Amino acid sequence: TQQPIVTGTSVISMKYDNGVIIAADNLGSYGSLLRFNGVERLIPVGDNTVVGISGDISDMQHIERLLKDLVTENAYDNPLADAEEALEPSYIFEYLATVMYQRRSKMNPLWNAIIVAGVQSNGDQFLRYVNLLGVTYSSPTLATGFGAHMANPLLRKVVDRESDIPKTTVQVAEEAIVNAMRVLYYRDARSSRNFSLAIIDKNTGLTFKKNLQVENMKWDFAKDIKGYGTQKI
Amino acid sequence: MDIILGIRVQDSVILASSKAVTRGISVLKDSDDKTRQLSPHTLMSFAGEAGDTVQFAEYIQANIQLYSIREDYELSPQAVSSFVRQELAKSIRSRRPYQVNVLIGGYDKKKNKPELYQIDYLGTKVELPYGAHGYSGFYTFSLLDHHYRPDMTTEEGLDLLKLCVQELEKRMPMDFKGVIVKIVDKDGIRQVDDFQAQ
Amino acid sequence: MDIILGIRVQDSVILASSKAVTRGISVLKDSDDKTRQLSPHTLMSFAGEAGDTVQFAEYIQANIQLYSIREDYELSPQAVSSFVRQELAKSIRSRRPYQVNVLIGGYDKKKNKPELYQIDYLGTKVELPYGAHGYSGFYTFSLLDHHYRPDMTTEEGLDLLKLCVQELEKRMPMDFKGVIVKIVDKDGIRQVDDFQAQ
Amino acid sequence: TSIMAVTFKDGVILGADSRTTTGAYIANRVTDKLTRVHDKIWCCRSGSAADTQAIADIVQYHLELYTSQYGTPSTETAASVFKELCYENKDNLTAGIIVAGYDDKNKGEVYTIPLGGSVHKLPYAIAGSGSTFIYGYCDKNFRENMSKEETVDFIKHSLSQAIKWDGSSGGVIRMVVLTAAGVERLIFYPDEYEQL
Amino acid sequence: TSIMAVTFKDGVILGADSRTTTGAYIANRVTDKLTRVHDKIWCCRSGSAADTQAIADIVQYHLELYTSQYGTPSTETAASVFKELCYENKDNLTAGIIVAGYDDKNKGEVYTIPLGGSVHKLPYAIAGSGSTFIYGYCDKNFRENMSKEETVDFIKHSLSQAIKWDGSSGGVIRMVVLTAAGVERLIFYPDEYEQL
Amino acid sequence: TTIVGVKFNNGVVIAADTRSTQGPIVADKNCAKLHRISPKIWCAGAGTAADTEAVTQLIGSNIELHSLYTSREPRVVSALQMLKQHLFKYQGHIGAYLIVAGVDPTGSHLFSIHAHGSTDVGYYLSLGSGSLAAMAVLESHWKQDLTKEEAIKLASDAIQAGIWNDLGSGSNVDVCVMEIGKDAEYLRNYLTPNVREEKQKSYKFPRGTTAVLKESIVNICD
Amino acid sequence: QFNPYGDNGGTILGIAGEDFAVLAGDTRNITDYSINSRYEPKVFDCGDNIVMSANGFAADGDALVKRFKNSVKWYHFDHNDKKLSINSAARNIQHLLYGKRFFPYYVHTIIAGLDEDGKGAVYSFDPVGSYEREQCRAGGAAASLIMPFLDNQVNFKNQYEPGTNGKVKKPLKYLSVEEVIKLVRDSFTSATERHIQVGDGLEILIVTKDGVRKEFYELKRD
Amino acid sequence: SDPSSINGGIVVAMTGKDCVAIACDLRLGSQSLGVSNKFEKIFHYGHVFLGITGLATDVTTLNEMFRYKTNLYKLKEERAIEPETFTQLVSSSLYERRFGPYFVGPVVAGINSKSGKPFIAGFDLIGCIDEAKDFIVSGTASDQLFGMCESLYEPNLEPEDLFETISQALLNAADRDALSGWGAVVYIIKKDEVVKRYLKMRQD
Amino acid sequence: TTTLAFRFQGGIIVAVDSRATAGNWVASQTVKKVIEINPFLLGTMAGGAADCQFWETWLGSQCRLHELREKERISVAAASKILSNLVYQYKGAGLSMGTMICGYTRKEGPTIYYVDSDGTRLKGDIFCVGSGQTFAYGVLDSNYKWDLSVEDALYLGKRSILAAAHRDAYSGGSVNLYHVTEDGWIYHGNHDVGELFWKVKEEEGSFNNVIG
Ligand SMILES: *C(=O)[C@]1([C@@H](O)[C@@H]2C=CCCC2)NC(=O)[C@@H]2CCO[C@@]21C
Ligand SMILES: *C(=O)[C@]1([C@@H](O)[C@@H]2C=CCCC2)NC(=O)[C@@H]2CCO[C@@]21C
Ligand SMILES: *C(=O)[C@]1([C@@H](O)[C@@H]2C=CCCC2)NC(=O)[C@@H]2CCO[C@@]21C
Ligand SMILES: *C(=O)[C@]1([C@@H](O)[C@@H]2C=CCCC2)NC(=O)[C@@H]2CCO[C@@]21C
Repeated sequence: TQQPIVTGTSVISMKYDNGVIIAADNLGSYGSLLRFNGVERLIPVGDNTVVGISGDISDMQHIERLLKDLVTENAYDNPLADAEEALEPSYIFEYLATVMYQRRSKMNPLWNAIIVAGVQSNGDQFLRYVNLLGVTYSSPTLATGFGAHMANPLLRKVVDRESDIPKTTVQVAEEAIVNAMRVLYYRDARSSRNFSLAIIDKNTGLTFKKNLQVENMKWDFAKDIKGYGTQKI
Repeated sequence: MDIILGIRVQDSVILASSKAVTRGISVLKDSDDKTRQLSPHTLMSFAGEAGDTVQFAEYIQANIQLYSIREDYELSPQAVSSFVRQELAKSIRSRRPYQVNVLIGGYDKKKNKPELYQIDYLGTKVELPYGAHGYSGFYTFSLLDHHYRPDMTTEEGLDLLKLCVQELEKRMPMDFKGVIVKIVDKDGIRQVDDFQAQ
Repeated sequence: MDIILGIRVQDSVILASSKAVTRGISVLKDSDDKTRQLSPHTLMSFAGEAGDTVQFAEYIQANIQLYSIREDYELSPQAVSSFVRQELAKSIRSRRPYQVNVLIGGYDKKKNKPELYQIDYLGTKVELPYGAHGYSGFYTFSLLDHHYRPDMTTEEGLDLLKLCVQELEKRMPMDFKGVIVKIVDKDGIRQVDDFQAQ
Repeated sequence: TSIMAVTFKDGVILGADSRTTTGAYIANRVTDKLTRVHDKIWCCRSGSAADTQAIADIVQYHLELYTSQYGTPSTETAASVFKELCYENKDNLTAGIIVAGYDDKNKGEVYTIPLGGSVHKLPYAIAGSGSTFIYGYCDKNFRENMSKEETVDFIKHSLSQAIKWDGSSGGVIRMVVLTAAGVERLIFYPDEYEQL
Repeated sequence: TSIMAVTFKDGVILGADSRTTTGAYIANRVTDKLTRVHDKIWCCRSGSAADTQAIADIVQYHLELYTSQYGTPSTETAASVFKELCYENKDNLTAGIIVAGYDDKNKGEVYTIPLGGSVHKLPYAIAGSGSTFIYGYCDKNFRENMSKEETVDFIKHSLSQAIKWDGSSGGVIRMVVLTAAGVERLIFYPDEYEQL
Repeated sequence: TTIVGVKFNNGVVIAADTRSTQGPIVADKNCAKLHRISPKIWCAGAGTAADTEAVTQLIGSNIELHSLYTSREPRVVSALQMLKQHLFKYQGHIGAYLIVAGVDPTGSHLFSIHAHGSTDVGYYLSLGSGSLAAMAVLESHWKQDLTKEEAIKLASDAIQAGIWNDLGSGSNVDVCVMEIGKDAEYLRNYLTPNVREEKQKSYKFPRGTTAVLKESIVNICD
Repeated sequence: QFNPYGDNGGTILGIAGEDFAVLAGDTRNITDYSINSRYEPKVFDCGDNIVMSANGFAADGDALVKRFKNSVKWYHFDHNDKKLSINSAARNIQHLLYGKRFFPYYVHTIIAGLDEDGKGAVYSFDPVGSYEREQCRAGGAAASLIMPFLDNQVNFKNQYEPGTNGKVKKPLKYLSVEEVIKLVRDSFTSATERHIQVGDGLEILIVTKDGVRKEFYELKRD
Repeated sequence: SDPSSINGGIVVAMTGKDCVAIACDLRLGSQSLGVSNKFEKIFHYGHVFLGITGLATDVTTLNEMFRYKTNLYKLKEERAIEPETFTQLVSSSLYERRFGPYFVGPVVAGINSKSGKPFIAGFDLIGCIDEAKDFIVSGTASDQLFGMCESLYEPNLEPEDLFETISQALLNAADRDALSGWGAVVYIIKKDEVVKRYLKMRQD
Repeated sequence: TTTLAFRFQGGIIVAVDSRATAGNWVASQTVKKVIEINPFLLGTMAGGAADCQFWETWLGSQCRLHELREKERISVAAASKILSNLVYQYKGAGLSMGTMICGYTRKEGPTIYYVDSDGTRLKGDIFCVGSGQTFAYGVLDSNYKWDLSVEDALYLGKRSILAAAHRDAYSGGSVNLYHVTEDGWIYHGNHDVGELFWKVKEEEGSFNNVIG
């Protein structure tokens, strides 16, 4: 049993007609101190999988090392490592899920919330969540921490049920997701304005966008607000 | 806790109460009478917290006697019990509540019927053919549920109690030093000085 | 706790032990024998934690019987008690200690003298003319301190115990359902089947 | 929360972030922590929003009645009323307050009332969770008798840093200028102070 | 405690206060928080003196054996050994460590290992109780590729501020310069940095 | 609970969901969280129902008496001052969280009060367990200079976010529009997107199914 | 401190017919007041004509099901592909659960199938292995809302013959799969109305001598 | 510990066609110990009926209080109190004890003597009014009651039918509650008459 | 829960209720509280269902193993001590069980052993375990006779559980009867307390306080 120290906030994601999108800001908080700003919390694995991690950063870095090893190990005595026997997103996930549950069962968890996004070899979209308790679930949209409360409601307005997936384009989806990141910067006190976004499309492959920024914010109306009730100036 | 038992038969109410008073490691007295006569036809038994128990009983006694003098009349059993319930229901929400449970057995001279009332320290009141407080009910209620009859004679009530006391003296961990039994009927309240072997 | 008493008279050791076994709200048994014969001339009484009590007694019994067979000899009372003290003194610092107190009464055939040993669960051992465990000593030691004499006959010991049991049945809050008495002397261990009214 | 008051050549300026939180949630991102207790006597509020509001509302009431009887109150007197309320009720309040006022005889003045209810008159003062991060910066960059533009700049930079490091601070930077000329309201948005 | 490491044009510099406390008592006013784990790989220690010493002693041992077999270790490798010890034993340690080394190929490098055992490579890093007060100052005054004199100046000013506000920091300012030219020890006394 | 307030060019609109819960059990599937303080000053409540309700009526009662005494229309800032000083005095023990809006001689207003007594002002606001779903929508669609119809839509959409995404919210949407020149219009069940489907069977029992021991007539006439 | 447990909500129901058996469960997975998924299957086909569900703490429920399925696999490996009779699966699960008697799988598990005589069968388990064969059993969040209903409509409890003066109990004629599905659906739509953790969807698995079939119905999403 | 789980008991009210019904069990226990099988939890003042679950002493005290208050009301108003009004009297009386409440779960049932309209309402321990059109439940078996009602209930049932429905709801919910049962009583109410029936049920 | 077992001329009578509760919630009214170790041994279950069910079924396996090894029927003393000693190994772990091990062997005759998770092992003639025990003891103590007939003995047990089912909120459902003879135990049905109460009331005249 431990307690997180340096932490990463929300991880939001959703699936569209041809793939899945996933994003996370670049902050590593230390309590109320927004200590580290160049933290990448999106871990690509191969070219069909991206693992988004929130929670304790030291554990994230540990999950990172585990993922690199999975790749190395899979290559060993595997003439099809970059073909029929390459790592599928579901393999990556089942592995992590397994570890998360073993660690909670030993009363020494990896203090994180994880979203594994990607495209299976047969084109299927893959989006599943696993956390420090070893709990797992899937939904057309998935978010961790704060984004669970504020992002999911927005993203679900685009893809409310399975049948909405084929009707959602990369444009619409990336837009929903970019807007959600802005909303989170508005109401989540542990968020950063900079973030990374990644798309895994069954046709265009993996697109990893770094150094994005929340833009087009509304703050002007702030000037019209004074006092807290009766004050006039 | 102490033993507080009550049984309402055809023409009277019988109350049995343990005689022991234990303070920690020792039994200080084995002849304690845990009862107070509220009026010629109303008797109240009680069990609970050390000092509160008697202070409450005597306080109630005082008030009923005062009412009897003022009105030159004896309040019905039902009336005396409602008064007592209210006193406890007040106490339950006061600074330091009275931790006392009581059984009120009386003979209603106007209705010509005996009545048994059970009221715990919270002011919970119920009228029953027989009742008890504490653990006592746990050992005796199955015996009373079995042998009880509305037309029982006072003699049959005493035999049924004796049976209850024997069960208590067999399965209950504590030595309550026997009980003192009192009968309340149309002619008042009398004590059965012979139960040590009836 | 239960009643564990022991008295060493002129030519024997007498052990008295309550017969009640209470589990919470009920007395499950009133004929329990809280003793184990360790060897023909050595008896051990015990009281303490629910399961530990018998498990310990039987464990000790087994070891003494094994020693008796291996050596075709009977260890002296003093020897059996030092063995038992050590077993408890080990237990006191283990993961889950035996919460058992014992009295060991034996007749040393070599010395031709009775011996009474008191050992609590910590492994505290002392040899005495009479002793007890729990609260029992509190009510009885003043009676024993008064009437005890080194040259008492077994009959005088039984009379002194009876006096102790009566004091216990008067001032002690719990009903221990009487005691089972056993005598240990040059001829072995026998039970006084008649103490329910001796 | 990040709040500060700075005296300068022509008077004094108040500044603050516009964030109120309930845990990690931002309950209000456009809060106005700069409260008026008199025409030229304002305060900066940190700590409990409920406590500081109740305190301020009462000080304003007290100063209104004071004015009705003895004329305009000195900044020192306003700070004294705040102090009275904070010290005497220290057990039930969580209020860090900075009082700032402009007098014609005294010019600008700043009194800081920290948690225990003590009073401290200073050339400038900072407070709130975000302040801890700008102690060094402010101590190195503050100068007495700065111009209005320099002072606005000092506050803008100081607070943007406090907002940068403190998750408990954010939104816009509000300022209130108190000089003989009157009362001026200033606001600065994210896109401006973040890249300073 | 106040400690920092800053990379610059010719390498990197380490700095720290010289105070160790046990409550409000100063147990040591001339402590040396700049510890050598290799010829050109040093660390800054904060948190538990006992834990950081034990950690450092072990890293030095590990790097000595590494050198015996594979030659000089990279600064990254030293930071990795520290990390291993801090992460794997996070439940029993209270160690904030900054690793700083000079490589000929990599020049100066700085890795900060905060409480949980995570690693962060940065242009410069600050840590310890006193650091909180200089976050704003440092963020505003740090520049990449500064000269040795400028860097010594940055550290000297930053720390003097940290020492100023933090009762848990004090004494003298120690510095260690790591460049291709070698290893230089610098010390600055109260009478100098206090009036900066 | 999900309650929101949204100002529009010539007034203010407040709305709320209709779910009432005791732990995980839905006690009232159509409670009313919109209360009136005065004809043109309405409240949306969240937190302890008995408290939001009791506090709205107490200040409402006093606001009426104040109105009658001053011969003037009640002002929102007055209900706000009376509410906050009452809540403050009780140190948060009166679990009332309200969004108070309304129009009066000085214009149209929108505020929020928390149990501890702090108040806030804004163009759009929301409180309750649905707070975050609603706010997400508001931060995404609000804009200055909304028309009455846009404000209603925005507010109504914000509650839907809560109804669907928050377990603490559900059932219907209640709205109340307060426009500067007209009467306030209370729209009870403005939206009812959760009608129960027809049961699969009827559970009407054949008469005589229940065993009866004794029967009698109860006397009601004195 | 770290709490190794959580509650994912959900409700499941198992009813044994004369020659069939059903095991249903909503498809909503929650955490506090948030919905994690509106569709996350909770009732599984484990081979050998056995359906199972471990409701409560999902991580535990998943591990258990996964562990049992693997048990069926080895049963075949070690006993010449013999079929695992539901009574045997039951005893097996008891041991799986009791193995963690001192760090339990926080779940209420139920399995359904046909016994060795082709009769419908349901077994419900305790978090620590206690088990019993039953007629019907609801488990989870709305269990308390559904069981009373089932006692009345499935075992005709408290229902007597009209006119017999409650002297003749309503005969226990047994239901068909179609009638049972109706009770199941009504049971959930009712539970959906009063419990905030029940909704989104209902998935039913039906077991007969011909195997396992699945049916799906939507539930309110608020 | 929980004042609301000491004595046990339940109450349920339902609206029908020009009628209302209110029912309750008759148990009064002290934790595991059954003490009385005749503790009725329904009372009436004029044509207004009030059921009360919770701590028995408070159930008794509240009844005595409302009798007292409805008596003075009749003397001053010169008419019997109505369901809607009584409901407000109950609410304000409970809230008056906001920080030292009575541990009860009241339920009001009756028909407005002037409008003929049926009326039922529930309250939490501090007076919050729950005014449902269908049914209202209270007591240690309230979860079970919600389940029974939600399924068994349908609008505009005739008196004879509502009786069957409310009785089955009460009965089967009580049988899943350790602290409820030991007898039951159902009140069928109409503008002109009110019938009270005792039900036959398990006694365990 | 209410469970009892008593010895008499015709062997042993074993009667239990069948209610399962978790708080005030009645989980079941049809639970088995008697484990058939084997054709000659019965075990009663009070306390933790899983604990009793598990270890008593395990006891069955140990008894079987004994009889295979010693080609002789296991004694009640020995079977009870296997359970007793197992349980004692777990003392302090949190096992929760109050149990009666009942059998009729040629060597011992009718034998009842009370075994709980505290490690207590007691041989006796009459035992009642459970939150309803005191009620059953009242009925049993005043009507018990060693010379009771198998018919009357069975009824006494059934009646004693009934008394408890009535007063104890945590007891009820139905009554399960068993008669233990040296040739094995014989099941004597499941009696729903509901119906049993009214029947007994009328025929016996007891439970006068309840209106029927
Ligand atoms: C700042 O101190 C802060 C504000 O919410 C508060 C709001 C209005 C005026 C006083 C200042 N107080 C708090 O409790 C939060 C959390 C950290 O600091 C806040 C942002
Ligand atoms: C600094 O972190 C500090 C030092 O005592 C310590 C000493 C030597 C090397 C590591 C740093 N740690 C402490 O616990 C005290 C109190 C506050 O900070 C210290 C001064
Ligand atoms: C909402 O805040 C909510 C409502 O029950 C309540 C009802 C009427 C007026 C105030 C709001 N309050 C609660 O305590 C429950 C639980 C979560 O939120 C509720 C649904
Ligand atoms: C009785 O002991 C009881 C039973 O639920 C339980 C069920 C099956 C076999 C063992 C006995 N145990 C309990 O924990 C509950 C609560 C009180 O007693 C129960 C009814």
